Amino acid sequence: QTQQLHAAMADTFLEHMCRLDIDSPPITARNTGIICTIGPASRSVETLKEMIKSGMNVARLNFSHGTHEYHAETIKNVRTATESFASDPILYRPVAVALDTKGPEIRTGEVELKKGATLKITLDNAYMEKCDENILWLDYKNICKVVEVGSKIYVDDGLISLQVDFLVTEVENGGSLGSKKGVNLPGAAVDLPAVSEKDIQDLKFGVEQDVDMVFASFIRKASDVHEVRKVLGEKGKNIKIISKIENHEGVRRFDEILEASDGIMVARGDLGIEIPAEKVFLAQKMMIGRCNRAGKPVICATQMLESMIKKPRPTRAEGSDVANAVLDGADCIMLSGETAKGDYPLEAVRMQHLIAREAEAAIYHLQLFEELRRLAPITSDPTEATAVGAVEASFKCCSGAIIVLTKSGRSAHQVARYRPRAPIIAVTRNPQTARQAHLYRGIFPVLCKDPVQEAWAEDVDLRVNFAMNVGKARGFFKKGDVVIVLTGWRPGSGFTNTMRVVPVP
Amino acid sequence: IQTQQLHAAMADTFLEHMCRLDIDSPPITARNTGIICTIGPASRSVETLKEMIKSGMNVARLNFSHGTHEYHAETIKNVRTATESFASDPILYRPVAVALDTKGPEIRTGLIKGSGTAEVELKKGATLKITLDNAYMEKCDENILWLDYKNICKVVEVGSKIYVDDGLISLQVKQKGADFLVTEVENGGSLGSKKGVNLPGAAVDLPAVSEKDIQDLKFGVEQDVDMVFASFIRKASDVHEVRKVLGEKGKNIKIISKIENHEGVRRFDEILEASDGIMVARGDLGIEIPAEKVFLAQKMMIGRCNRAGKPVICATQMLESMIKKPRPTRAEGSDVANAVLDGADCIMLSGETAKGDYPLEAVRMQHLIAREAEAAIYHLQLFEELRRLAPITSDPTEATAVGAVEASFKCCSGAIIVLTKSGRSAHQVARYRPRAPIIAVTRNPQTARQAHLYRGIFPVLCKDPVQEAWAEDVDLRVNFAMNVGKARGFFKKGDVVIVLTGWRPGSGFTNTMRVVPVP
Amino acid sequence: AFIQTQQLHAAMADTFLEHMCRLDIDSPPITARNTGIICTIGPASRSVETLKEMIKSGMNVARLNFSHGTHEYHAETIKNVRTATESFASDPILYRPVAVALDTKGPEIRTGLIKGSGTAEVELKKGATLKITLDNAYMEKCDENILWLDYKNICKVVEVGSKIYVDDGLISLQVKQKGADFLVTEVENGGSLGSKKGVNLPGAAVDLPAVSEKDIQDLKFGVEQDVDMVFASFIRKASDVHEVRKVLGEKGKNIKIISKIENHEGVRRFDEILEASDGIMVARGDLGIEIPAEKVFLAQKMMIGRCNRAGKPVICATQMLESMIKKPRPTRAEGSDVANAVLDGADCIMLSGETAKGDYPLEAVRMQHLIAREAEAAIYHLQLFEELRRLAPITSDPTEATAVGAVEASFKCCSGAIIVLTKSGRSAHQVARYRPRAPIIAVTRNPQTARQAHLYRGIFPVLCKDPVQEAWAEDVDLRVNFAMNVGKARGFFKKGDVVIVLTGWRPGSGFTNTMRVVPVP
Amino acid sequence: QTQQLHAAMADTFLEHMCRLDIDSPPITARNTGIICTIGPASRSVETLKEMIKSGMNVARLNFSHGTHEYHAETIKNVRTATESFASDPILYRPVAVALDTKGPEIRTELKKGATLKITLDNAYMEKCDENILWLDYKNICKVVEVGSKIYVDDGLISLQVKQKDFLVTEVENGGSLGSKKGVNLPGAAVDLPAVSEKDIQDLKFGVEQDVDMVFASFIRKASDVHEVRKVLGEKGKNIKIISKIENHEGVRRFDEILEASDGIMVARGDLGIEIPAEKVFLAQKMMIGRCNRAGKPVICATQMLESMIKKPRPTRAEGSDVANAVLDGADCIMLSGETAKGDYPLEAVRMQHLIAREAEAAIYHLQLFEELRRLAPITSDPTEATAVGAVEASFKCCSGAIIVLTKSGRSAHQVARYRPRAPIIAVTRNPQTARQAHLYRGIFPVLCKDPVQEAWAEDVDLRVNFAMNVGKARGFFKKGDVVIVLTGWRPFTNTMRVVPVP
Ligand SMILES: [Mg+2]
Repeated sequence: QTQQLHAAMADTFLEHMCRLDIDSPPITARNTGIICTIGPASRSVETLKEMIKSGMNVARLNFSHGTHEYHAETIKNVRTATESFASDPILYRPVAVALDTKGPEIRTGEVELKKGATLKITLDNAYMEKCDENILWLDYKNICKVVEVGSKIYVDDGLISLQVDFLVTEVENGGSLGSKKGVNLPGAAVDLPAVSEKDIQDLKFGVEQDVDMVFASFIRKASDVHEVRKVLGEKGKNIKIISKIENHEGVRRFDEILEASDGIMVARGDLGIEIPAEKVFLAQKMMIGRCNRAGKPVICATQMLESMIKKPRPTRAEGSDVANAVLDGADCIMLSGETAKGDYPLEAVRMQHLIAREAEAAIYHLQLFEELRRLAPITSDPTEATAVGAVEASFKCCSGAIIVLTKSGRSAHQVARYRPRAPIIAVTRNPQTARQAHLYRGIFPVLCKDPVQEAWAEDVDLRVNFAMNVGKARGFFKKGDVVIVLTGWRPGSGFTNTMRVVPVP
Repeated sequence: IQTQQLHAAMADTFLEHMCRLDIDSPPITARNTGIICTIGPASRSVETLKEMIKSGMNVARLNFSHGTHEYHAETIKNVRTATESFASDPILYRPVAVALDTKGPEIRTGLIKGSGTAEVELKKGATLKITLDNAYMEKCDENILWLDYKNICKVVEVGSKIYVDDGLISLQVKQKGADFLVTEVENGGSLGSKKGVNLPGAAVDLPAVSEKDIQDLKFGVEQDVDMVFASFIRKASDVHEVRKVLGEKGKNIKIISKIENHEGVRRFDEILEASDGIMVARGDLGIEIPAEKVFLAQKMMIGRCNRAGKPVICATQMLESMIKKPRPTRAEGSDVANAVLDGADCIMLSGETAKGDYPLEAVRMQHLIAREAEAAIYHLQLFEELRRLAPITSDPTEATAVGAVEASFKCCSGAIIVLTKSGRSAHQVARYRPRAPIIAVTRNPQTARQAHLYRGIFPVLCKDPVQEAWAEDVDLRVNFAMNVGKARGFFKKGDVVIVLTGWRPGSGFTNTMRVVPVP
Repeated sequence: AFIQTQQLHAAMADTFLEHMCRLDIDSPPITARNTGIICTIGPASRSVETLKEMIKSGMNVARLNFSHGTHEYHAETIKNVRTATESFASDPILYRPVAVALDTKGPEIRTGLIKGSGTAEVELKKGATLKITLDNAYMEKCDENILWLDYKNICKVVEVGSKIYVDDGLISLQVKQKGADFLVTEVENGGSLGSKKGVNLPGAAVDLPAVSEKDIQDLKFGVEQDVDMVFASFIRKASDVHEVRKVLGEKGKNIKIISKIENHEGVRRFDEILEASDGIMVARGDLGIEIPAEKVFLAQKMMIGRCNRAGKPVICATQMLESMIKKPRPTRAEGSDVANAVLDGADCIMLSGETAKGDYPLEAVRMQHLIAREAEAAIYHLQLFEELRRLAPITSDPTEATAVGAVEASFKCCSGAIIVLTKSGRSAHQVARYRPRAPIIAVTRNPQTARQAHLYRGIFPVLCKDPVQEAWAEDVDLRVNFAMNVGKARGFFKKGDVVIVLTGWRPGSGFTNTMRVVPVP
Repeated sequence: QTQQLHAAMADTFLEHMCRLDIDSPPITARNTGIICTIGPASRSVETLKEMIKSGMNVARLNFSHGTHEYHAETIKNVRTATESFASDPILYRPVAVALDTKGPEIRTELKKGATLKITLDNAYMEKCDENILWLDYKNICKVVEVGSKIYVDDGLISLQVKQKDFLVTEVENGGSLGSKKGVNLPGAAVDLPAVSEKDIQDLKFGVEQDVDMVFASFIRKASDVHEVRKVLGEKGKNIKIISKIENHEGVRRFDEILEASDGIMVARGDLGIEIPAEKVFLAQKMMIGRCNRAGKPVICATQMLESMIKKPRPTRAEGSDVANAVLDGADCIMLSGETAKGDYPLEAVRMQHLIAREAEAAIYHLQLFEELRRLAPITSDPTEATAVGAVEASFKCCSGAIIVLTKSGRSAHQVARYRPRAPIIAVTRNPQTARQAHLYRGIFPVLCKDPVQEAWAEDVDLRVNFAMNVGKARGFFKKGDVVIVLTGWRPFTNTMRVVPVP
């Protein structure tokens, strides 16, 4: 009757769908990470404390606008709000900090432009500030090499459409053309740098500010990721790089970007400008599918609950979109304007928590785990065999949680790629590991502050008891319930090889 | 192959099918999911209705929550004018259905300060006076508000939530009276005129078919509507009531039950058994039950209708932002695609086409997304699952239908041509969800109109007289469908198509399947 | 109570493990028996009297073994098979076409006569010495000390330590001294040594030709005697199949070549052999001496699977009911082997000594008919059809789409039959490839088509004797009505039942595109 | 390349068959138990030693013939040959002893069409003539109706009841009718006692002689199993009861029998006489499937290599039968007259070892494990969750073994139920647990003879390193290979460790 368990048992996907019950309450735990873009409507400490209580797991800093002093104050407020709950480690919720780069752009130098008018695209810098309905200037000097006869040029976020030292185009879709407008070249392999000079400064600032992850704009190839990783350097070697896929090139060359990256962001907003909007769902389902196949985190972003910027309730499409991103297999869901500038940021966070939790119970785990189990490679890695063994055992006994002791998070990540129904309580002493764990579906990172015991067995048993107390206090399970515990054979990362099926004391 | 997501189609698992979805894999011309457009001030001119049909409109929905019989009668006349302007060519004529959506048991507010456009911005925490006095029915303000539910105080109690204007305004009950309610504005906002009111935790004792619904159903029978979308169906006896109201003269009108509340979801199975189809009416359903649970109700209803072989329509706020913007949000593109993937036979446009600034853009967008989503369907597991529902039937027409769908997959058929009197033979094929479009040739124009309720059916209306030799009449109808597929870009000469015919005239005799090349 | 019959409860199971759990001894099978029975004809079954009873008991193909006997001997056998077959031609409703198959001798190694006699036997004891000679003065003078064989290149292919197997590999010898014209051996396993016994050299690389001059004359004799098929012995490569195909020539181009996989090389080069051949025989007798006996079931499942995947006939052969040579009832292992061969996917099952020289040849044919009928209902068609469907999911051939639609329609209505009008047999073979549960009643006017239909599982061929009717719709209806009367009288279905009918849109072969779901009149 | 691993990775059963390769060698481990009926041809200590070397796991004693003194001397010789190898626990193979009871029996020229009269009056008890037939089953007319079939002497003669303290039959299939022959009543609910008078003494003797299991003959209902269980009593509470299904009623009431029993024997001999021989495979596949579903031992028996009683090589049907029983899911395969009275007993055992080892590699483990898990209930048992988690991990790392420390055998049986490809090395200090482990597919029982170390961690590591030494010595694995180890964690098997073999 609870957690969609009747639909969980179904032999077919059709019968699974038929049994979905609105009167089958979900469990307490919400596995999907919620990333909130911080802005005017949420950057105070008082609002941030409420965002954390509502469900925020990651604070996203949009570096498209704002100064370094502005972003440092936002980060400072995020940490003050986060540490206001640090007195109780049993209830403490780690909150990660993410840096979203601006990236390279193509800008124009108000007229009207009509369907059928002739428009010449010039590169000569004399008409840099003399743009009109006959001549238009752009700052991307390599455009004629990347463009061809028939190619389309989009101006002002796809509001204007054109068709090809200079270019001769015909206006397909018109509108009011203003100044310093963004340009997009659908299907073109653009040679803009992986990181602009501003991106270099912003990435170095993120290292100084101790950020957990970087959402790298306009990633088109593996070498773009490699450039970001070099700018982060030794000091930022542990910062996760999430590559944003925003154009045809990034979609077509997805597999090399995924291998080079720590994770992926389906940047639907920019992707929907470059590619036909009716195709974005294909790119979303393809990338979520491949990231789940590779065990790499995937973020679904843009306009998930857009109407909540002005309204306290989302539309029916918006509720459906959050649910379907979770059903697809997205590790995280994102709020942009909804939390940055909207009138109901707290309501937006709470809505994402409610939909995500409902959706996680409606996942067809029976076929999901069979397929992941089948497509899993046969290897000699003991941690990989332990992790699959733990997820298999967690389904057999319907455990309250899978408790994992982890230093770097890898052990908890290896369990998360198998998509257990049971929450993964990852106990760590590393605060960055705790913050970064939010990028992986199903991980509840708990930061142990107790000092290291001299008897290693006692230190392990201490951390297992901490996970039991966290699970009991947070309503995940109670005394007598069955849980799975993962530990290793010696201290240090890389030794997780032990699985126990144990009752809660 | 690099088209229609045929590489994804070949996957052995659902995970690999998702991994293979390709943005560079173009779909076939045909679009299977029906598009229902609510007709209104923005789209009721003949000029706009012609462009609506060219953009994709299959069904014209007339919402009886607003407007008089004269207004709706003119809209229906304009729909028929737009539709018949293409009748000079039977090879390119697209049948258009007319749907009457009932008002149902609605609770509504009055007019703000005498005008239907004036708005009073309510604030959070402010006290409000709900009145049942006909004097304040047109002088509604930020302090006093009139509604038309008279039995409100007996069904509602202190502490209950009262929702106003698509649930966007919340009012908690503090005090009650004979002709009044004292509430606290939990969620404030601009309160306009003639807005809907909801009471989710209430035993609303309103009638199944109200005096206005009786009048509207009668007007629908005189106007020859194809289908009724019955608002707020709570149980099977509500469906039977609408069926008895329509009587003999409305016996052929299809009844689509709208599921908009908890009781409807709970008693779904009996409602489905009595109805001709279902509408997941997400608008009210999202206020009546927690909004985070609407997707569960949606998928449960689409799954159960697909299992029972009955049409299901996904409705409300699919492309809502397109009322003001020419492009939808990413959530809106996703919702439409996901409804098609779930298995919805039809998708609906409400304010987007009835009152918005971009009605044709919304229709075209719904067409573009549906066709992309249809190719993305994992037909391999879907057909495998539908075949196992009733693995052994004694019906020879059912055996013929599944054999034709099996053959259509085998030869990646351009179409399944079906000769049908009542629509049944085409409906029987549509229940198996073939990738190939179904060209249903009929001489019954009501059948051609109603066919749009079933996913994949392209009704074509043969106008030629009945030939004396029945074999020549069959070959005349089959040749007309070949002409339709060619002119509409579904297939070309040489292509392989499936043909379903009977052994004698009349319904229920479809037993012949032929794999024939296009002449 | 329909589900209580033909294992339909087990058929409806969502898992193979649940399908096994639902297998019911009280669920009676249909009258139809899809797997073809091939009987080797010999002294116990050579008479017209016993051959009529073979046909009544279930024999579909008469196999003539060319390892023994002259052309004169095999001409009389073919005559008696055609006599017993045509003794039922008077009533076409009950006539059952019987095919004739010629099994070549091939590169075989045989011993000579024991003491000048064909029936004489001697006792070989364990550890004793046995000299193998190539000297023709001992050809009809073999005994416990000296054994002669016809393979003149034996000393060059074997060495000290080599194992030589005699008489179905029951007698084993180990080479202790290799001589200039002889081999001194030690009897590893002894027993009764008879005359003209087969010899196997598993280690050795025997250089005998694939198509010897005897095989060229035997194949040419088969063309003259209008045989339906050839069982080509010891096929090791595609070029061997092409040699048999060349000897048969244009005059015997419609005769089917079934390649017998009997050694390691045949198994290794299996894929090229299968593409070049019309069918495969899993010749377990020689294969289980050439390769370790415990690996034979691996080759059997591999070959049946690949033939089902390729849409080509596959026969399972040798020792299926071996104890029935001396006993009226089989062992439990024999009952299990016949059932598991049908469960694996073999189109045909075979009988060697059980019908060629045994004391109960009719009881052996009847037992194969009873077990195959039970194993056929027990097939898990749900997963089988799904896997077969996924092999070539997109085709341009309209008849391939028609065939698959007819099989899908036959499962939906659990039809009593799939009636197929066919000239060449292609349309019936296309249906049989999808493995329906329903028996395929193939109506044809071609007698060779009718006999060759037995190579494919489920095809019940009926020979139409009526002349071609003037109106083509009237000719189709006459042949459909003939199948209706065949099924009715044979117990496959009754009036009111639903059957699937496959016909063409125009006269001639290659136009089967019409499927009708009709009730039995 | 080895172990049919190309075929193992196939997406479909059809692709899996296509990939079976005769050149793909199996691992040295052979998972299926081999039960050998010991008789005049195999009861000498020296022959028994060779039978153990050839692969015998269980010595079966057919109590249908032979005195208690004869059978106890066979048991003495089996233990003598078994214990000759005890001086090396790394190579020592435990050997179980089974007692097969005789069971309740019905005892007595004909022509097809003749009128034969069955009489119940003891007047014709000594007059065994071909005109009237006497049976010693007094309730014969109450269990057979008009139209029923009566089989005489292993189903050589069949009769049909036409009239009904007497029966007027018509001989359906005739033959030569002798005296003191066996009688079988197809499809009848015979009310013969669950255990006859000799069976009780035989079962008592079994307990006296410390037998590991009993194959209870002619089990028709659950109460029959309960009757055997009562006779064995408190002294025989650990002896496993394997019910032999030999007739229609046993096949029909199989679910109630399996639940009451410790395991099942598919006694194809008698079953083939009671039901049509062409249906015996349906009953075998049903019983193996239900036993696999229930996690209870199933033994396939009778005529598996029958020709090997006189010949050194088996027929193709026999080689096929053994492989197909292993592929179906039989935990054990049996040899009757092939090892008890045949001329090639060692060759019969060696052939079963070779066929089974090839057939275990040919198992389509991918779909098997998926279906066992789908059909498995969501229990809160921690040992079941650990067992299933160990089997999943063993497939993921293709481990050389699942090492299980067990006292009673339960935790090794729980792993066996999920049919891992890897051998299950069960380390025990209980000699009866070591012997009985042979009933469960994939368990190689190793009897640790070392004293219990005072430090618990050192005791667990002695038992684990013993399994490591056993594995290397037997060829199951080498240094560096990954193994799965199941232990208790604290001084209730609930811990799984993935470790390289040292
Ligand atoms: Mg509504």
